[PDB]
Amino acid sequence: QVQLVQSGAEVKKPGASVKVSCKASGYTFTSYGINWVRQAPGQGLEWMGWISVYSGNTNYAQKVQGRVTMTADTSTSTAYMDLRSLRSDDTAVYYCAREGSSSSGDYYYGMDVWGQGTTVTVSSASTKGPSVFPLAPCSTAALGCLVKDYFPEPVTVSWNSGALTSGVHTFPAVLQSSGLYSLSSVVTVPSSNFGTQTYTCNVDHKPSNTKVDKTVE
Amino acid sequence: DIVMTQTPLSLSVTPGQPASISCKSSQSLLHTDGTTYLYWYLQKPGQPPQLLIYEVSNRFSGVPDRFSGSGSGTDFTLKISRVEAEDVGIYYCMQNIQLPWTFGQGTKVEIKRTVAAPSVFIFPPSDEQLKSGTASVVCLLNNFYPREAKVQWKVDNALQSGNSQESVTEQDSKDSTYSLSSTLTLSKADYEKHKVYACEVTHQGLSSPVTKSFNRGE
Amino acid sequence: VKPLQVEPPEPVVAVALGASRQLTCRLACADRGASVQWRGLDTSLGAVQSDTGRSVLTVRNASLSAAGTRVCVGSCGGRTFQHTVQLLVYAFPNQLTVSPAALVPGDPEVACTAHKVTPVDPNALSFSLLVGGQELEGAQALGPEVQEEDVLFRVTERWRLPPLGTPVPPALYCQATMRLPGLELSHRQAIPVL
Repeated sequence: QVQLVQSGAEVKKPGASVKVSCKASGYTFTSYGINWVRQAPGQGLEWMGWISVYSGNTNYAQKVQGRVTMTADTSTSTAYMDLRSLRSDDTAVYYCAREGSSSSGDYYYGMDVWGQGTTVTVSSASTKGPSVFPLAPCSTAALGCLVKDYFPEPVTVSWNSGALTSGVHTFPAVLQSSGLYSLSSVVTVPSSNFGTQTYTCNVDHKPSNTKVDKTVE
Repeated sequence: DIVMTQTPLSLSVTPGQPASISCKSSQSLLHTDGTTYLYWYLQKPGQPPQLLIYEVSNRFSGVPDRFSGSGSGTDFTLKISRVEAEDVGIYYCMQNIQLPWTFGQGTKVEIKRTVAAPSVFIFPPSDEQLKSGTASVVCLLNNFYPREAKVQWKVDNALQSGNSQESVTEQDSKDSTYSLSSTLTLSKADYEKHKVYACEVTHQGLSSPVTKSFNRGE
Repeated sequence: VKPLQVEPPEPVVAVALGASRQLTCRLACADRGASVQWRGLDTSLGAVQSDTGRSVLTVRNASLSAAGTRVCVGSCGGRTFQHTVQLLVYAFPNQLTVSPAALVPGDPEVACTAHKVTPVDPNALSFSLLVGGQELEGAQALGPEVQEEDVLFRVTERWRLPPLGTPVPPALYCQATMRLPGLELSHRQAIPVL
């Protein structure tokens, strides 16, 4: 199965530089080019640049021209995007995709196989684990956990070690003006149940190696 | 740069009903070699982009025949004879004829269901957090449709502004509803100045706005 | 028509052992600096020269080692095209033996062997017993037998003979047919009826 595996999420300060890798398998690396396309948060897709694996030729978009270098290593089937002079507005998920035709050159498919993407968070904030607070009221009741002041993304939340999935809503994190993130996870249950059954949120923030279980009463 | 304009940018589709998306380029996408380089991509919630249609009308492997691409020159259309829950996400057109490649803004596809009013809940700050010198109040609008709702924060009857944030879930595939979470944040000091904290919700499903509140220190 | 074109264009191409096949890749692109590249995916590439045709790959003194898949790649305007061709190298000399060498009334069977050949798969390698050009009716094949003598093969087809009647045909003809993509060869060996 044709696959592109990209390197992990990165945090860099404004003015720094970042190098994202894209490791190819399941096909002939040199028969296809590699595009890089990014997506700033809650935004559309935008083409960033192109590396022709077999020739070494490139093309860059205006937004990165002059501070980016994309290359391909035929010894390890890996392509790289190297973006320097980072801006806050460079904050985005960066995708690599193979680009090419059918085996006979018959049809141009475009970008038919994509990497999983790499989150590049350009921020001046420092790594911080989350604070887990109960969300409890003052035949349905709602309860939850507030996962607050963490950096960077992501955290994961489950309830009752995966045994409780019904009615769970884990909302998108929001970026506070402090430069720290905050997230909520709720579950609505029959009211009698809030009080007889056990409800525990399992919060995970790998970047800071933070595991938290919070029982909410 | 070739400009790609999609219309509309939001579609609400009844299960079973057809959907149509227009994509117009500022210039023709037909090349001297005879190929028209217009492509459709779909990005589903939380997932990487995927190829949907190549060269105007060829469906990529695994794409149902209920998706059909057509067009020529500068005007193109993607039709979906039926929209299943799995089809919801953001659809992009893109020209591949002249660098730099450019995409449309992306058209968001969602399932259209019967209007459903939100269940509203409010949560006081925890004692634990207050020791920390900050107070967050959370208001939950649970399982409503459509996603357009308004959450207004009131502290002692005064509308709040600039100290609240919210986020909305992805559309539930089963009931086609949304949930929304809004957080009001005050320093422990400001929190302690006022008694009544209320969240005011306005929704198509509510005959009149719904308020949930508590008194600090009850 | 797409920019990258190869001649011959077929996705798989055949060549005789010890023989040669030349493949031409060209790219119709308006910008200079445009280039293509042959590559050996499964096997050693072969000899490429950049002037005549456009990019001309030549397999020379083909051995079985030459069989395999190759691709030519080229970008025009940011779009990368490829053309894949698979090469089959076959051995099929005119070395067809028959046993017995001559038929004597009372002989139940005849065998015919194609020598130092490959491939030996029945879809490509087939045998026939013929009389006056036409297959000999009543003849009953016993089933191919594959053996050895790059490592080639000897393949034996045995036939149970039918009653030859009077007048006995002046001779039967054993025939081996080789069919590969773009290839149809045959050798016929005579079988004198005494």
